[PDB]
Amino acid sequence: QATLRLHIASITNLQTSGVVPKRGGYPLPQRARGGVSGANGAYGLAPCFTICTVAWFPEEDPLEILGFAQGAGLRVSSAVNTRPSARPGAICLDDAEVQQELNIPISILESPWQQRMLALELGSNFTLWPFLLVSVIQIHPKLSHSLTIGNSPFRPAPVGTQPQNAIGPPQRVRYPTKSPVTVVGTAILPLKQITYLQACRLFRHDVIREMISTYREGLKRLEPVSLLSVIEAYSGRLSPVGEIFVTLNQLKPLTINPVAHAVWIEIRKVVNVPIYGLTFRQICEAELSVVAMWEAERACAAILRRKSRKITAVTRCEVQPLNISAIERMSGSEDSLLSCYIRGQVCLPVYPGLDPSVVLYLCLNGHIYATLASPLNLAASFRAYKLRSFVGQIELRVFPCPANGLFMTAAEFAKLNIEGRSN
Amino acid sequence: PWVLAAAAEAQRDREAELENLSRAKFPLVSDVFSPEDKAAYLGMLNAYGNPGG
Amino acid sequence: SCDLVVWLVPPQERLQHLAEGATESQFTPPPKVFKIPVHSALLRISSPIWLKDLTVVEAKHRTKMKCNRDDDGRVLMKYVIESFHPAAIRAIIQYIYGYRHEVLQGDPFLQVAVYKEASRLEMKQLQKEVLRALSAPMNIGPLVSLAKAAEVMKVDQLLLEAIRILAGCAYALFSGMRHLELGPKGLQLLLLQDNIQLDEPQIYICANAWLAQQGVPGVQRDMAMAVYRSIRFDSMSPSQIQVCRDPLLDSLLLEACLRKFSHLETKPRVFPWQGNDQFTVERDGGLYPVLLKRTSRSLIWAWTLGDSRLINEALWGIEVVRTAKGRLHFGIAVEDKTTQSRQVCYLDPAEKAFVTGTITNEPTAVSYRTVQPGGDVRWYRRLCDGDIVIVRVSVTTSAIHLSIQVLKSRSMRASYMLALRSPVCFPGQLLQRPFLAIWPFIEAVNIGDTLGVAELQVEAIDIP
Amino acid sequence: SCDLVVWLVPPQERLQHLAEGAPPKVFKIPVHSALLRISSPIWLKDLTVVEAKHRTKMKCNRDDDGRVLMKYVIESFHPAAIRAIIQYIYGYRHEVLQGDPFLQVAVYKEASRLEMKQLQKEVLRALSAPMNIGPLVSLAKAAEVMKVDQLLL
Amino acid sequence: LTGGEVRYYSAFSRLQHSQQLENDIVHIITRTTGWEAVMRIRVSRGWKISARHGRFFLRGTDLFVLPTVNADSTFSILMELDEQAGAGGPGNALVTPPSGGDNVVAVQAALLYTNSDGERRIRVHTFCMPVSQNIQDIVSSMDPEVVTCLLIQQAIDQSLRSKIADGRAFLQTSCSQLLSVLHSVGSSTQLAASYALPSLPHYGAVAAASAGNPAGGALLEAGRLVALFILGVLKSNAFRPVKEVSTDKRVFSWSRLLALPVDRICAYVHPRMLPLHNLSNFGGPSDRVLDGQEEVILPPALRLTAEEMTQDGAYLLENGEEMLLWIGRSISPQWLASVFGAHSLDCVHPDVAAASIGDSQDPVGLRVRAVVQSVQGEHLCNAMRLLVIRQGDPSEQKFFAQLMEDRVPSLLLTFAEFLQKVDMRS
Repeated sequence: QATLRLHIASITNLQTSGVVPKRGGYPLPQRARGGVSGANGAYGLAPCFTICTVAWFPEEDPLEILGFAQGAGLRVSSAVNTRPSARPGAICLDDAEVQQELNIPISILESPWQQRMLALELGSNFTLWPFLLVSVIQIHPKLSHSLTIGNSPFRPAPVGTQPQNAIGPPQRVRYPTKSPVTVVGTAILPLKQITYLQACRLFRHDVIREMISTYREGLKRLEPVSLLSVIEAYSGRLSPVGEIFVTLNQLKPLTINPVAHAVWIEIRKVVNVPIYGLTFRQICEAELSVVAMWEAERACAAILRRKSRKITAVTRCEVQPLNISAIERMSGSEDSLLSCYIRGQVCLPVYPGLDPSVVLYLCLNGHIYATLASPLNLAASFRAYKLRSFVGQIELRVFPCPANGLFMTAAEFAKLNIEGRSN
Repeated sequence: PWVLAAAAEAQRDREAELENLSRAKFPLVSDVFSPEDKAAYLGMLNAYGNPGG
Repeated sequence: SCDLVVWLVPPQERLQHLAEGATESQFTPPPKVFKIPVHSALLRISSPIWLKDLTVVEAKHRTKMKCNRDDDGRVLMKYVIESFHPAAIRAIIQYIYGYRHEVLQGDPFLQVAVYKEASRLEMKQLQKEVLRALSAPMNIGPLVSLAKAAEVMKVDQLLLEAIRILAGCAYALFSGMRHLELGPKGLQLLLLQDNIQLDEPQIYICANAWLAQQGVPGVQRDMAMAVYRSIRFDSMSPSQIQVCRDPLLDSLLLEACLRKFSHLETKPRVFPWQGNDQFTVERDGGLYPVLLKRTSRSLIWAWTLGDSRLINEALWGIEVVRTAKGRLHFGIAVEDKTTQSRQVCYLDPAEKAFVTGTITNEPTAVSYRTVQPGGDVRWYRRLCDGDIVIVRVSVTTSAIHLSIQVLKSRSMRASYMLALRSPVCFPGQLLQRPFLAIWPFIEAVNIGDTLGVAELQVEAIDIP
Repeated sequence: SCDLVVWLVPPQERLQHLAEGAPPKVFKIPVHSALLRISSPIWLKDLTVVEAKHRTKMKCNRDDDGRVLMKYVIESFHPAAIRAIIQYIYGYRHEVLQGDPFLQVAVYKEASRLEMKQLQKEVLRALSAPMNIGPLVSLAKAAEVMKVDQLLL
Repeated sequence: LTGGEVRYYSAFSRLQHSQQLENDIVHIITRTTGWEAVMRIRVSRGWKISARHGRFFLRGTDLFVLPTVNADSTFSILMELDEQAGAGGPGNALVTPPSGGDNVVAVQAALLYTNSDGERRIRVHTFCMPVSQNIQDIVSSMDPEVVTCLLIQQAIDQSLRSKIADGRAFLQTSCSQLLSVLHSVGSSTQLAASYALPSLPHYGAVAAASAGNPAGGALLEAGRLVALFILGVLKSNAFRPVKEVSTDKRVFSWSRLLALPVDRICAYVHPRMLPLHNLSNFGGPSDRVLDGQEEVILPPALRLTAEEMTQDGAYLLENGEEMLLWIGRSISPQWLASVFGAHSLDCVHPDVAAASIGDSQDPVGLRVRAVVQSVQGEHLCNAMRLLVIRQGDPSEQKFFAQLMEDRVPSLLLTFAEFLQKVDMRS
């Protein structure tokens, strides 16, 4: 399959700080301030910064792709330290020489997934992937005087821990409350149109993110709109922040020996959730939201708020009584049988090293009420999946990840060493 | 490019001239009267307005 | 006109067999397959061991062109560096280019790593410019990895100054089993400083951890003995020396008595938290104050004061056991003012401010107390009984830093920077770290407020 | 390094048959070629051409590899002006500042071939130094002989 | 009403302070002071004295009763034409003495002062201006430093009886009416399209500093100097919005502007930024001991923009009240230790950097000595509050708001687009 690679190498004229002198308000964010943490005395831009460059497609998210590649297909660049851009003018600008290539295995040169959405794109009456975002994330440097945990890429060691992260099966995925990294600018590289040295206008994430949001929700409710639209639709907010000089002409060859990196779970409709304690009215006054989850996660609140692995409904929610000629004759019994037509495609990126097992949960508002009875352990329509009792049938198909032939076992991958990632 | 550069706060009077064609009508003395009639009223203010001053 | 690429690589060329090389989560995450072009010249003049390994690179690279006829083109040399140190090499290409930013003022933990290339690659002039970057108010942090630094390269001089500035940083070298890192040889010079402010049983229990974890002869009968004579086994209550019993030690503790009876003792640990007049010293037996009652002879809003400790960086541990909603004051005193007469800091738990003053002995006294500008502190969390409320300072050629931190919330940081120190005192032997002998300065309000000496935690404070 | 045979010779051009009436400095100096690189890339262009022409003569030659030091050729009546630029790079600037104005103008023209406007400015400052009317008319001679209009003005 | 100063050292807290109070009381007590002074101003016929400014008392119609004149007295007089005196007379032409034409007006100032040695002198000042009907020469003899300062004194009148915004709109309108005149006296219709920053000479040297600027180009660039000062007041602490300006500093800024010399007005409304990082390259090789008679040769006055500060520099700023030394970001530590004894800008305490300067006795450091102390002491009041600010210390709201060319966040407008506003309504 296609094997593309960009030689991200230049990121110059950055605004990391985010406090362009003409922004007045100078509370130099507690992410650019670097010194003896304190008052006027010590608090200023931190000599150099730590830059990381991820290359994500308009489908997945950036500050999470790292979560998979906390160590080191190839997408996350390496800690490149920045320098205080000189040149006349520019008082909060920054330069940095990443000089690292990114081998993104944009596999599939022909797929049904697109076909369907692609038709829905024209109104249902290398190409396909036409955009590659290269956002720069900044490692938050703590001031040299605070007494908290470290986050610096290079770090001293407490004997008894291998170069790994908090996602290992035994461990339970944590989601840093205080952000350990912020995105300081994305860059929409026009793939289709690709002494080379092509440039790119690093555009503030805020807008780019809001943009990526629309495209995302569009695909969800089976209504794909073309990026190009918003790119020239939203525009407006588009606020420049820097310039990443990239190298095109990689000439995609062929990949060797396949793997998974998706599941586009497509829920069709629920059937008889035995919702118990809840006023029939209050029930249909909730937000029936099915939320996917790659097993391991195992009910990790955070995920249940990510607007990517969650799909609520927009249709109506029928709430029948129960049994009839019985509970109806007995009255009360908050327990009720409820259904709904939650239509939408989710998309759970397969974490490299988690035995594939989607456990789509469903929470009226904030309460996992039912788990796909028994892990949908994939690896090897509607499967009439039963539902359980948490705090009895669902229609859903699992479009393949790249295109076909995928899903690696936790053990399977594990058995490959790989940057010691697996001892 | 166009979104990047044309987003400018440098209007002030180049915006201010626009509402003086829409919802800021302001019919003043010179607009209401002809030049010959304006001299008639402004000469009538000689004896009738502000008689103490 | 570059004509050379370095080709940095992950090391040993055996990426199925290795199971010992940098098998640790912290100082080597990544693989480092990098391609840096350098411009041929301005590479071999500066370095002795680069020139030793590059004249043979070009000699075996001329095996084609000096006997060729054609192919002018642009063909590169292939001088591979073999290393597991992640950044390491990258900062020294930017040195010899002439525009650095990462050696002289870069991010820490590379001020340790760039200096590793000084030892392993024979940079002698570079150590002077690196050592000025070490001269900085670091976040404790790089210094414990800098005690590991001089242990492996065996200079005996950088180890000597790493440990007297980390001697004030006790309760951080010991804390969350972090001396489990700190290797042999240089640990014997530890526990000889008069700057470790912890309780001697807490020094005892951490010392047993390092005597484990290796294989538990030669050093096993020489230094695994010399540790116990290094620890100050005097100044104890006998009720805690009685749990020291084992078929070891005995002749090398020698007494556990005698020096206790006749009233001349060894050197006390530092001094910390003595009481005079309205505070007194409540001993755990031998000499060391461990808890401080309020002892009124018969309220009084006065202060207490302590003895000397020459320190670059220190984070001495204070805990409280009983408190009624506040009623405490922290902040250090310092020695050097021109008309003597002291100057202190005063953690004001009423209007969230930082306050300086001046002192003329006779402990029930106050002279012209005044508030200060720069008071970054807020109030959110009430401090109840049983809290860790530790205080850490820094030092500067023309300033002093100071903070008060409580280890149970995202809140509770209390930072101020004291004014100019006034004189000069630079004990610099390849370094710059000023010493000043600040005296820790403690105050309490009403009857009670026992305070004491902090327990040596379970998990972490500041390094990882 | 140990190189620079440098057969720098005065040219003839117009003097094909007869030379105009009124020494030829054929150089042999044991210094390195890094001075020509530091000066300007103009001399570095002919430096690469000459060193690769000598290298081509030993490309197909494995046995006759006797050390001929890397040469150089220029066509100038005063190569001692290039020698003055050479010792300027070493560090003492005495012969550049004070000396024969006949040589000082020749350094100015070699700086015109250098495109190196730095030394052009301080030789315009060197003629502005307090200095007697004797060598003022001597540099008025020298700017006239080499047809340098601006320094003569 | 009695002629004194209103010095307003805010938040007076000794360690950050109290050196200026020692120095300025030494100036105030031991200066040239008159006593029991009687100021009177008079003007030739055909012209009156409408707006009178300064620190005095108005007795009668012409008597400025000043109990003590001081070394920094400055009184501003605005002349408007006298209709009843210019007309109705034998010499109805402007100032026509019986000898002949002699059409030259005169303004005469008298000061009946007691000096220190117990005796009375009348200090008499004489200024005269010849009379012209022609519009080219009347607009060519203007002074851009003084004409802006006059617009400030009438602006404080606008904001004292009316609101502050009425003063602010008065500067923008008076700028456009001056530029309509400068375009009317000109003839080439390309000077409106030019939006270049003018020449920026020293204070007091701006009379005819255009020199080689030819005719209408010199006439325009003097007006571009007007446009830079008049934009400058709109951005300065004197007419800035209330977000970062309290009322009480606004009172001190107004009260200072009504009594300063034209030198000290012009420093406030347009600073001098000085490059200080490579002072060794700025000064000559003759680094003699710098003690006054040795010429400092200060580095050239950089234009007060955002368009030239390299990020690894260190720049000084002077405005007459609060002189600020914003060092920056990646300044070379070999310069840093020479000027401030330390290793990094993190270890540079803000207050001792201002007090103790250049203690290492480096010739690099002594260059920084002469640069700061010459800027301190063009006049005898010397100490005017140096502060150092590194790139990020939150006080840099001051330093980036004494930049009169880039868009200050209080008033988002460049110098080029400010010209686009005022040349359109002209």
